[PDB]
Amino acid sequence: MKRTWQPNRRKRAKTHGFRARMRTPGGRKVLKRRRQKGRWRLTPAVR
Amino acid sequence: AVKKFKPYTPSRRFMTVADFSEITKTEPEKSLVKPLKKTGGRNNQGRITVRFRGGGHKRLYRIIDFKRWDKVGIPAKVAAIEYDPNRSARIALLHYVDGEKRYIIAPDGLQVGQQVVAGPDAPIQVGNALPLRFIPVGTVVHAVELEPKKGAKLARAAGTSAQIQGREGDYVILRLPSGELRKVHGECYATVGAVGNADHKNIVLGKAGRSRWLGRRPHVRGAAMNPVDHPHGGGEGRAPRGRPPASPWGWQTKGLKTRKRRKPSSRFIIAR
RNA sequence: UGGUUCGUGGAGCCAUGGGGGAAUCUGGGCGGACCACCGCCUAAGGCUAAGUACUCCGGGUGACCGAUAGCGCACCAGUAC
RNA sequence: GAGCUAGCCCUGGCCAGGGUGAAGCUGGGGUGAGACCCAGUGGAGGCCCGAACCGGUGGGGGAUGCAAACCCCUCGGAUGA
RNA sequence: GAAUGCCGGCAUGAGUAACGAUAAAGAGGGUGAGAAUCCCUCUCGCCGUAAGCCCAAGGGUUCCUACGCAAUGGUCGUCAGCGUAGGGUUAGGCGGGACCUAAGGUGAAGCCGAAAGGCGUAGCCGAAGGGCAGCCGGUUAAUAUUCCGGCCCUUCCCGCAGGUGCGAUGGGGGGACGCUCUAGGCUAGGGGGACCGGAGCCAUGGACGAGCCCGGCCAGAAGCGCAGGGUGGGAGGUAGGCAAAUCCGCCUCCCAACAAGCUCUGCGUGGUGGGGAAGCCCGUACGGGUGACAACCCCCCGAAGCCAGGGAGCCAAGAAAAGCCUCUAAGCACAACCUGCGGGAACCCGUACCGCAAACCGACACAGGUGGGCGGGUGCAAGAGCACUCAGGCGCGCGGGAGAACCCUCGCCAAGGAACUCUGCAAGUUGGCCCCGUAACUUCGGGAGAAGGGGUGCUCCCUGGGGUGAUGAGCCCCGGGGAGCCGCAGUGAACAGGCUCUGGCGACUGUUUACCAAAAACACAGCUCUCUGCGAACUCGUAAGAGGAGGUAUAGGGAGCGACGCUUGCCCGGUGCCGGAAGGUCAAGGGGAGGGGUGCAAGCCCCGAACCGAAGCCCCGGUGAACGGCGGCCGUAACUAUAACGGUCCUAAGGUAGCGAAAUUCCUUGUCGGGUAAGUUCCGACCUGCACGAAAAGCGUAACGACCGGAGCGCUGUCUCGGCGAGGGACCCGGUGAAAUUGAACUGGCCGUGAAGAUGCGGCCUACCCGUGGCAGGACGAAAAGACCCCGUGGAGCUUUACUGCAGCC
RNA sequence: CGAUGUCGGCUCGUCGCAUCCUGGGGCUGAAGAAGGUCCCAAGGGUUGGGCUGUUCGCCCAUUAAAGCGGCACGCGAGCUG
RNA sequence: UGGGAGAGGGUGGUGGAAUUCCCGGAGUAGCGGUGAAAUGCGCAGAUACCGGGAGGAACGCCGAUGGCGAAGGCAGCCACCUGGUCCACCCGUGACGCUGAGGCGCGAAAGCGUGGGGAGCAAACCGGAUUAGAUACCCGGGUAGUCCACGCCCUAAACG
Ligand SMILES: [Mg+2]
Ligand SMILES: [Mg+2]
Ligand SMILES: [Mg+2]
Ligand SMILES: [Mg+2]
Ligand SMILES: [Mg+2]
Ligand SMILES: [Mg+2]
Ligand SMILES: [Mg+2]
Ligand SMILES: [Mg+2]
Ligand SMILES: [Mg+2]
Ligand SMILES: [Mg+2]
Ligand SMILES: [Mg+2]
Ligand SMILES: [Mg+2]
Ligand SMILES: [Mg+2]
Ligand SMILES: [Mg+2]
Ligand SMILES: [Mg+2]
Ligand SMILES: [Mg+2]
Ligand SMILES: [Mg+2]
Ligand SMILES: [Mg+2]
Ligand SMILES: [Mg+2]
Ligand SMILES: [Mg+2]
Ligand SMILES: [Mg+2]
Ligand SMILES: [Mg+2]
Ligand SMILES: [Mg+2]
Ligand SMILES: [Mg+2]
Ligand SMILES: [Mg+2]
Ligand SMILES: [Mg+2]
Ligand SMILES: [Mg+2]
Ligand SMILES: [Mg+2]
Ligand SMILES: [Mg+2]
Ligand SMILES: [Mg+2]
Ligand SMILES: [Mg+2]
Ligand SMILES: [Mg+2]
Ligand SMILES: [Mg+2]
Ligand SMILES: [Mg+2]
Ligand SMILES: [Mg+2]
Ligand SMILES: [Mg+2]
Ligand SMILES: [Mg+2]
Ligand SMILES: [Mg+2]
Ligand SMILES: [Mg+2]
Ligand SMILES: [Mg+2]
Ligand SMILES: [Mg+2]
Ligand SMILES: [Mg+2]
Ligand SMILES: [Mg+2]
Ligand SMILES: [Mg+2]
Ligand SMILES: [Mg+2]
Ligand SMILES: [Mg+2]
Ligand SMILES: [Mg+2]
Ligand SMILES: [Mg+2]
Ligand SMILES: [Mg+2]
Ligand SMILES: [Mg+2]
Ligand SMILES: [Mg+2]
Ligand SMILES: [Mg+2]
Ligand SMILES: [Mg+2]
Ligand SMILES: [Mg+2]
Ligand SMILES: [Mg+2]
Ligand SMILES: [Mg+2]
Ligand SMILES: [Mg+2]
Ligand SMILES: [Mg+2]
Ligand SMILES: [Mg+2]
Ligand SMILES: [Mg+2]
Ligand SMILES: [Mg+2]
Ligand SMILES: [Mg+2]
Ligand SMILES: [Mg+2]
Ligand SMILES: [Mg+2]
Ligand SMILES: [Mg+2]
Ligand SMILES: [Mg+2]
Ligand SMILES: [Mg+2]
Ligand SMILES: [Mg+2]
Ligand SMILES: [Mg+2]
Ligand SMILES: [Mg+2]
Ligand SMILES: [Mg+2]
Ligand SMILES: [Mg+2]
Ligand SMILES: [Mg+2]
Ligand SMILES: [Mg+2]
Ligand SMILES: [Mg+2]
Ligand SMILES: [Mg+2]
Ligand SMILES: [Mg+2]
Ligand SMILES: [Mg+2]
Ligand SMILES: [Mg+2]
Ligand SMILES: [Mg+2]
Ligand SMILES: [Mg+2]
Ligand SMILES: [Mg+2]
Ligand SMILES: [Mg+2]
Ligand SMILES: [Mg+2]
Ligand SMILES: [Mg+2]
Ligand SMILES: [Mg+2]
Ligand SMILES: [Mg+2]
Ligand SMILES: [Mg+2]
Ligand SMILES: [Mg+2]
Ligand SMILES: [Mg+2]
Ligand SMILES: [Mg+2]
Ligand SMILES: [Mg+2]
Ligand SMILES: [Mg+2]
Ligand SMILES: [Mg+2]
Ligand SMILES: [Mg+2]
Ligand SMILES: [Mg+2]
Ligand SMILES: [Mg+2]
Ligand SMILES: [Mg+2]
Ligand SMILES: [Mg+2]
Ligand SMILES: [Mg+2]
Ligand SMILES: [Mg+2]
Ligand SMILES: [Mg+2]
Ligand SMILES: [Mg+2]
Ligand SMILES: [Mg+2]
Ligand SMILES: [Mg+2]
Ligand SMILES: [Mg+2]
Ligand SMILES: [Mg+2]
Ligand SMILES: [Mg+2]
Ligand SMILES: [Mg+2]
Ligand SMILES: [Mg+2]
Ligand SMILES: [Mg+2]
Ligand SMILES: [Mg+2]
Ligand SMILES: [Mg+2]
Ligand SMILES: [Mg+2]
Ligand SMILES: [Mg+2]
Ligand SMILES: [Mg+2]
Ligand SMILES: [Mg+2]
Ligand SMILES: [Mg+2]
Ligand SMILES: [Mg+2]
Ligand SMILES: [Mg+2]
Ligand SMILES: [Mg+2]
Ligand SMILES: [Mg+2]
Ligand SMILES: [Mg+2]
Ligand SMILES: [Mg+2]
Ligand SMILES: [Mg+2]
Ligand SMILES: [Mg+2]
Ligand SMILES: [Mg+2]
Ligand SMILES: [Mg+2]
Ligand SMILES: [Mg+2]
Ligand SMILES: [Mg+2]
Ligand SMILES: [Mg+2]
Ligand SMILES: [Mg+2]
Ligand SMILES: [Mg+2]
Ligand SMILES: [Mg+2]
Ligand SMILES: [Mg+2]
Ligand SMILES: [Mg+2]
Ligand SMILES: [Mg+2]
Ligand SMILES: [Mg+2]
Ligand SMILES: [Mg+2]
Ligand SMILES: [Mg+2]
Ligand SMILES: [Mg+2]
Ligand SMILES: [Mg+2]
Ligand SMILES: [Mg+2]
Ligand SMILES: [Mg+2]
Ligand SMILES: [Mg+2]
Ligand SMILES: [Mg+2]
Ligand SMILES: [Mg+2]
Ligand SMILES: [Mg+2]
Ligand SMILES: [Mg+2]
Ligand SMILES: [Mg+2]
Ligand SMILES: [Mg+2]
Ligand SMILES: [Mg+2]
Ligand SMILES: [Mg+2]
Ligand SMILES: [Mg+2]
Ligand SMILES: [Mg+2]
Ligand SMILES: [Mg+2]
Ligand SMILES: [Mg+2]
Ligand SMILES: [Mg+2]
Ligand SMILES: [Mg+2]
Ligand SMILES: [Mg+2]
Ligand SMILES: [Mg+2]
Ligand SMILES: [Mg+2]
Ligand SMILES: [Mg+2]
Ligand SMILES: [Mg+2]
Ligand SMILES: [Mg+2]
Ligand SMILES: [Mg+2]
Ligand SMILES: [Mg+2]
Ligand SMILES: [Mg+2]
Ligand SMILES: [Mg+2]
Ligand SMILES: [Mg+2]
Ligand SMILES: [Mg+2]
Ligand SMILES: [Mg+2]
Ligand SMILES: [Mg+2]
Ligand SMILES: [Mg+2]
Ligand SMILES: [Mg+2]
Ligand SMILES: [Mg+2]
Ligand SMILES: [Mg+2]
Ligand SMILES: [Mg+2]
Ligand SMILES: [Mg+2]
Ligand SMILES: [Mg+2]
Ligand SMILES: [Mg+2]
Ligand SMILES: [Mg+2]
Ligand SMILES: [Mg+2]
Ligand SMILES: [Mg+2]
Ligand SMILES: [Mg+2]
Ligand SMILES: [Mg+2]
Ligand SMILES: [Mg+2]
Ligand SMILES: [Mg+2]
Ligand SMILES: [Mg+2]
Ligand SMILES: [Mg+2]
Ligand SMILES: [Mg+2]
Ligand SMILES: [Mg+2]
Ligand SMILES: [Mg+2]
Ligand SMILES: [Mg+2]
Ligand SMILES: [Mg+2]
Ligand SMILES: [Mg+2]
Ligand SMILES: [Mg+2]
Ligand SMILES: [Mg+2]
Ligand SMILES: [Mg+2]
Ligand SMILES: [Mg+2]
Ligand SMILES: [Mg+2]
Ligand SMILES: [Mg+2]
Ligand SMILES: [Mg+2]
Ligand SMILES: [Mg+2]
Ligand SMILES: [Mg+2]
Ligand SMILES: [Mg+2]
Ligand SMILES: [Mg+2]
Ligand SMILES: [Mg+2]
Ligand SMILES: [Mg+2]
Ligand SMILES: [Mg+2]
Repeated sequence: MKRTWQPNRRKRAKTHGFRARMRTPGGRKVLKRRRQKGRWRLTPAVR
Repeated sequence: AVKKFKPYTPSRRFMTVADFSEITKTEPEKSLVKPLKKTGGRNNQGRITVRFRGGGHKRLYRIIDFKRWDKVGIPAKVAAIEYDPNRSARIALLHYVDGEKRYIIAPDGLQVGQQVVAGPDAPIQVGNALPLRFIPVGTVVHAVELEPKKGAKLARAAGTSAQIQGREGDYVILRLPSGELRKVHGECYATVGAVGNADHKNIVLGKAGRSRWLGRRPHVRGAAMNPVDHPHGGGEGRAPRGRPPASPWGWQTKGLKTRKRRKPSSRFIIAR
């Protein structure tokens, strides 16, 4: 039956992506934590 | 004049629609329509604030003149009477002799072809708008401003009518359609006639869905709820009200007044 | 109302949100309600190193560990997944 | 976190083929005028039978399964909430 | 050495279950070290509104080719969607952007918020919506509406030629719109053909024949033709479209009433361009040559597609903005714009491949899930249904045997038909179309496919209607009558209701517990109560703001009941709510009688009684479709019996109508009657209502119901009572190969014993060692630190006249 | 209580006897036939239905009889539910 | 043809007295009510008086043994629409007439459906008296109804 992950490159970039991290003051602290962690991808890779 | 139905489905046993006999024009004036935002009850936060709305037929909004001191002295020929979906009344299309076209809402007993005019010096005759200080006392009247130049607030629904019962000084005394008696300022315009489509309140919708076409969604009783959802909720078995009967938000709904008590309007209000 | 050891207590001192509302040295605050005496300071403008805290980084040392230990990673790890 | 799910807003799409035959028209009958009654036309409906589509009634299978909700027979709606 | 301990490693089950749809396989020949599994040929089966093509999302090299087989592939592998390497994706016209706007998002002005931030007109962003210029073939191993060939277009920019007051992000028109049903004419698509073109073939009894088989097209400017859509033309007057207008709008006379005229599409024809089967011959895996100088004609069916903004009807009354046209404003009128021609200019991204699936979402080459378009033919009345089958694609990536029990999915059955059982659960009967015929009841619609019947194929003859063609032949759609033929059987296969009587609940269609409940629960039209005069009440928010609503008492919110019919009685003492400018009490505040502490005193600082002090509560009334409530004991009537009647206690009042052993009845299988041979259920009654009862409604009610109960008819493997048969497993062999569980094990019965249910203790009995197919009594068998019970001064959810606070309101 | 699945039905039995029938016997208020009561005796047998979830029970029609109990109120890694 | 009377009917409009309620002033210790009392209303300022406002229903005197209509029935006034009827002139048609099974229409009051309206009265209902008891008569409250529009019902001591 219809499972949970039904992917969409529009929705993935507009929700999790970098320009929508940096609206929100919570979301800037996301990238701050991932930089301080040292992640190789601060945002989810869409194409 | 209300048109009924043979019972050839179960819903068509009781369903009544209106006659649409006064309607002369089936399609609205292009320069006077603009789209209704359907809202769904949902405010600018996205939250429901009025429950059980949505799903309606799509509507274009008809721009109504509720002012009519805009165009004092300039008479207008009644060109069409139309259906407005956004209101219980019909609407009347006016061709002014300018060639400004406006909608007004339709009184009882307008004809197409006839002439109306606003004015302090207009004839006291159906469709004309005067100040309230110039209409003779005892006329029924509609489209009534509450405070002057703020536009028509009072007696707008289908069939409704207010009656002038006096003057007192600057102020005149209206029997409102609630039966409230109220002092309204004399320079507030008002438009004589009762409102037509007075057979609106005999429409029996017939089935569930005709509520839904108007965007009235299903209404859920609080007795069918659970006690997080509603005061009336819960109870193994059916439940009497258990408590004084109550809104979802806690306050009583058999008797409790909530006219705000220190309101400055209440010095203008005689009875209720 | 908050701060101070001070939780209304005999409750001062310091900062205050609301109301009333002075004076310029014979003027004002304070010394734990208050008053007198005796004393101590001069509010309602601001600036000021050093002595103090920390360790992303460099260095030295260890009755610290030695690949299930030591950082999560000694190894292209915040990776694969 | 509303890419599952619930509700709403904007913009598009889909519903094979059959039945029944409301109103209203036209002719006729009727009357002072009517209501009304026959045909014929008409094509209404949260109407009927039934695929796509949406479901999930009863039974059987499955039970470390094809499947962390499935499969077969059967069944409900299918121009509308 | 133990913590159902952590990490790792390896064992047991065990060569056990399984190898992922029962759509199906067999042989011959090649390669190869090795073939059931790779390639080729023949035969067979499966899909064929797909299991076949084309888009979009998602995926991201999986595409093609060459060399390979360690691992991936549920076996094998020479193969591959795998490893290595190389190649492959070409656009002014397709999709998206240098165009526009929708919900929404953002947001200069401005509003708000301790900070972070929250709103917000214009503007900007925002697309499967609007706008816009490309059709047909050919090449590659792999791309093409992208390259090539033919034909045809759109923007710009610069020139000349001819016309005109040109001219804006500004005004106006337009764009521009619903649902259902439709007319006319086309096209797509398909059927037939003696006509046309074809390699060929007479087979096995007959046929050289209007024989059999294949194919008889596609695109195409201008110009015609045929359908069809949009549109009035002048003259004045004008204060409205926030400046101005000749435009638009509104008046007033004149010619049309039409598409006559203008344009604008669609469809035929069209210069010319291209394609071209079956069969045969081959050398690849895939394609080529010939057949061909190919023919490329005529009828019929015909769309849901086109003309498109068509027409009619209906209520629930059906986006915006730009492109486009028109109108003026500054500016300009050596400009600028329009039409024609020529020359020049035309960017950025995607394009391979899978795409109902082995490449997307499900950890897997997973029987699940995934939006749009084409989806042929014949028959069954129609259809996207069902059966077979064109093109095309498959035989589902373990096989070979055997022919036990047992399981799954099928088929049949003597005699009996529900005796089975909680229950006809399941399975069977019925089944499509045509024609007779059809009851109570009813809201007059229904009930109705009621029920129950008859027909159903084929041949010949006669015969009536339409559509296309000329009224005619043919071709197609419909019928009627008569005479016959065959079989057990004529919707001869597949798809296709079992029916009736009766009660309960809910009026009805609908909705829900994704993943054990589809119901009598929710919702529903409809009824009532109550609030709300608009900066409304209510809701979200600290606020700003927003919904309500761009609504205005025929409207909006809240509560209950829940179509409809007949009805909704009594109690206002307590609680709620509503109305009372009196009175009791009531905080801050006012007020200071009087008293206190200090001073040598002026003073400074304290308490502090009368009295004035709101809401609220007390108090006075009202209020039931507000919360709720609606009795007990005695006696009495010409036979018992019973009580119409009376006496009495208490209450605020003491259950009215109507129902009643009920979804309510403990006693209870109450007691009568009906059904049955027999009826704790069912139906109809009585009332002794433990403990119905009027909007948490009362009593009924046609129709409706995958709801719940009773009964009968038809029919049957449900049963008496089983039997046989088929296939997929089970069993044997070859290939791959798990699992939970496991203290170790050399693991028998009885009678006792033991922590009270012993393979292990005692006595006796029995018993060589080891497997395989089976059955489940035991190992207090597995799985889950029992979910029922209790405990813990454990936790959450919910309630209230528990306590204490807070938002809110006064 | 780091789990001993609870009623009733089906299937399958097996055991006890304090025996329902059948067999042997004593007493009888045993004339005969049929009975009553007690003793011996388990080898075998111990029906099909209506009602109800029922066990039990009540009826229908038979029978030689329509027996009572145990085996975790036998029996759910056997089934139903 | 020319006149006459009439509450004959339908529609629209309008005038005054009185009852009730609300507001303002003044004003006291009681008002209603009955056979008599009581319930009830009233120092929270009632009844009795004056002034203003709203609302509904019925129209005193004229007015009666009167008029009109087929019956039911019809009463302030104004206008519109309309039926019936009577007299006079004797002008026209020329027997065109009477009754009337069915049918059709009208049809007080009460009652019913939808909406409106509701001042007074008033079934049911609630109190207070009478009585042995009162589900009645009397008294104080009070809902349908009585009123309007539309659609039903179709009755009677519809009686001369
Ligand atoms: Mg518009
Ligand atoms: Mg917003
Ligand atoms: Mg937001
Ligand atoms: Mg509801
Ligand atoms: Mg509930
Ligand atoms: Mg919640
Ligand atoms: Mg609550
Ligand atoms: Mg409750
Ligand atoms: Mg209950
Ligand atoms: Mg403190
Ligand atoms: Mg403090
Ligand atoms: Mg303390
Ligand atoms: Mg302190
Ligand atoms: Mg201060
Ligand atoms: Mg201050
Ligand atoms: Mg101080
Ligand atoms: Mg000090
Ligand atoms: Mg001090
Ligand atoms: Mg001191
Ligand atoms: Mg000091
Ligand atoms: Mg200073
Ligand atoms: Mg360092
Ligand atoms: Mg060491
Ligand atoms: Mg480590
Ligand atoms: Mg090591
Ligand atoms: Mg580590
Ligand atoms: Mg969603
Ligand atoms: Mg259809
Ligand atoms: Mg008809
Ligand atoms: Mg139809
Ligand atoms: Mg339907
Ligand atoms: Mg159906
Ligand atoms: Mg489709
Ligand atoms: Mg779905
Ligand atoms: Mg569902
Ligand atoms: Mg199912
Ligand atoms: Mg199941
Ligand atoms: Mg179905
Ligand atoms: Mg059905
Ligand atoms: Mg130990
Ligand atoms: Mg260990
Ligand atoms: Mg381990
Ligand atoms: Mg092993
Ligand atoms: Mg083996
Ligand atoms: Mg084994
Ligand atoms: Mg085995
Ligand atoms: Mg096996
Ligand atoms: Mg060889
Ligand atoms: Mg797309
Ligand atoms: Mg893509
Ligand atoms: Mg993938
Ligand atoms: Mg790769
Ligand atoms: Mg190769
Ligand atoms: Mg391999
Ligand atoms: Mg290698
Ligand atoms: Mg392999
Ligand atoms: Mg696999
Ligand atoms: Mg090889
Ligand atoms: Mg490949
Ligand atoms: Mg490869
Ligand atoms: Mg550019
Ligand atoms: Mg550019
Ligand atoms: Mg743009
Ligand atoms: Mg834009
Ligand atoms: Mg914002
Ligand atoms: Mg800021
Ligand atoms: Mg906005
Ligand atoms: Mg677009
Ligand atoms: Mg588009
Ligand atoms: Mg394009
Ligand atoms: Mg092509
Ligand atoms: Mg390709
Ligand atoms: Mg080209
Ligand atoms: Mg111009
Ligand atoms: Mg425009
Ligand atoms: Mg415009
Ligand atoms: Mg054709
Ligand atoms: Mg030929
Ligand atoms: Mg031969
Ligand atoms: Mg052909
Ligand atoms: Mg063609
Ligand atoms: Mg052509
Ligand atoms: Mg004109
Ligand atoms: Mg102007
Ligand atoms: Mg015409
Ligand atoms: Mg042409
Ligand atoms: Mg060829
Ligand atoms: Mg060929
Ligand atoms: Mg149209
Ligand atoms: Mg714009
Ligand atoms: Mg491409
Ligand atoms: Mg491609
Ligand atoms: Mg598809
Ligand atoms: Mg997959
Ligand atoms: Mg899965
Ligand atoms: Mg995969
Ligand atoms: Mg596979
Ligand atoms: Mg799959
Ligand atoms: Mg399926
Ligand atoms: Mg699908
Ligand atoms: Mg087709
Ligand atoms: Mg077909
Ligand atoms: Mg046939
Ligand atoms: Mg056919
Ligand atoms: Mg058919
Ligand atoms: Mg189709
Ligand atoms: Mg099919
Ligand atoms: Mg084939
Ligand atoms: Mg397989
Ligand atoms: Mg046979
Ligand atoms: Mg049989
Ligand atoms: Mg037989
Ligand atoms: Mg039989
Ligand atoms: Mg039985
Ligand atoms: Mg039985
Ligand atoms: Mg039954
Ligand atoms: Mg069944
Ligand atoms: Mg049959
Ligand atoms: Mg029935
Ligand atoms: Mg019928
Ligand atoms: Mg039949
Ligand atoms: Mg035959
Ligand atoms: Mg034709
Ligand atoms: Mg013809
Ligand atoms: Mg026959
Ligand atoms: Mg069938
Ligand atoms: Mg019952
Ligand atoms: Mg229902
Ligand atoms: Mg009912
Ligand atoms: Mg239905
Ligand atoms: Mg249903
Ligand atoms: Mg469920
Ligand atoms: Mg679940
Ligand atoms: Mg279910
Ligand atoms: Mg009702
Ligand atoms: Mg109503
Ligand atoms: Mg708030
Ligand atoms: Mg607002
Ligand atoms: Mg608004
Ligand atoms: Mg309301
Ligand atoms: Mg409401
Ligand atoms: Mg209810
Ligand atoms: Mg009910
Ligand atoms: Mg009825
Ligand atoms: Mg009641
Ligand atoms: Mg009460
Ligand atoms: Mg009360
Ligand atoms: Mg009271
Ligand atoms: Mg009060
Ligand atoms: Mg005080
Ligand atoms: Mg004081
Ligand atoms: Mg004081
Ligand atoms: Mg007070
Ligand atoms: Mg007696
Ligand atoms: Mg008594
Ligand atoms: Mg009573
Ligand atoms: Mg009974
Ligand atoms: Mg009997
Ligand atoms: Mg009997
Ligand atoms: Mg009985
Ligand atoms: Mg009964
Ligand atoms: Mg009873
Ligand atoms: Mg009871
Ligand atoms: Mg009840
Ligand atoms: Mg009750
Ligand atoms: Mg009630
Ligand atoms: Mg009932
Ligand atoms: Mg019923
Ligand atoms: Mg029924
Ligand atoms: Mg059987
Ligand atoms: Mg068998
Ligand atoms: Mg077999
Ligand atoms: Mg093997
Ligand atoms: Mg033992
Ligand atoms: Mg032993
Ligand atoms: Mg031992
Ligand atoms: Mg064994
Ligand atoms: Mg065992
Ligand atoms: Mg087994
Ligand atoms: Mg066991
Ligand atoms: Mg266990
Ligand atoms: Mg435990
Ligand atoms: Mg539980
Ligand atoms: Mg405790
Ligand atoms: Mg606790
Ligand atoms: Mg507060
Ligand atoms: Mg236990
Ligand atoms: Mg254990
Ligand atoms: Mg014995
Ligand atoms: Mg014996
Ligand atoms: Mg004997
Ligand atoms: Mg004897
Ligand atoms: Mg004897
Ligand atoms: Mg029976
Ligand atoms: Mg039974
Ligand atoms: Mg028992
Ligand atoms: Mg036994
Ligand atoms: Mg026991
Ligand atoms: Mg047991
Ligand atoms: Mg059991
Ligand atoms: Mg069950
Ligand atoms: Mg159960
Ligand atoms: Mg004469
Ligand atoms: Mg004669
Ligand atoms: Mg009457
Ligand atoms: Mg009456
Ligand atoms: Mg009435
Ligand atoms: Mg009275
Ligand atoms: Mg009275
Ligand atoms: Mg009389």
